[PDB]
Formats: sequence, C-alpha cells, structure tokens
Amino acid sequence: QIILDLKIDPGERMDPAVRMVAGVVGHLLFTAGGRFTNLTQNMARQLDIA
Amino acid sequence: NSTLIANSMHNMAIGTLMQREVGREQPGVLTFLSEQYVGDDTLFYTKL
Repeated sequence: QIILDLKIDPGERMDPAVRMVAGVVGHLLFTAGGRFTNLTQNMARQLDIA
Repeated sequence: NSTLIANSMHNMAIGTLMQREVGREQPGVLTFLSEQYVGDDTLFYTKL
C-alpha cells in the first residue's frame, strides 16, 4: 500500500560513497519479488546503477 | 585566541544558508561560481 521512490534535491551536497553504499543496502533491505513490492521500478533501476 | 576564525566560520554558515535559500526560491536564476570569507567580509562570484 506504500511504495518508495527517490528524492532529488540539487542543494544537497554529499560524499559519492554514500550512494554506493546505499546501493548495496537497498538490495538487502527491500522486496521486489513476485507477489508484492516496496519500491517503484525507477527506484529499482537507480539502486541497480548504484 | 580564535576571534577571526569564529567570525569567519560563522560567516561561512550564513553564506551556506543564503545560497540554499536563493537556490530554493528561484531555481536557475543565479549560479554561484566562487565564495570567499575573511573576517566579517564575504564575496561571491556568480553568473546572472
């Protein structure tokens, strides 16, 4: 019933390693299986790229 | 012992706030190229 998505903020400044670590974390944290999902297809693509 | 350091770094914080606010309220009008802080003085080079 609730689906997550990525937030874009130009003003934020962060180290590049944060995104790379979050890419690993998101795979172990969420579910995109064959019965239900927690995240939109776009966020799944972003996590795969990360 | 660190009067100038404290004033300059306070100026740095205030500068970060003004850049964030102007970026939020008007996207793309003003882009900041360089910032410098010394004592109680600030300087910004930007493109309009």
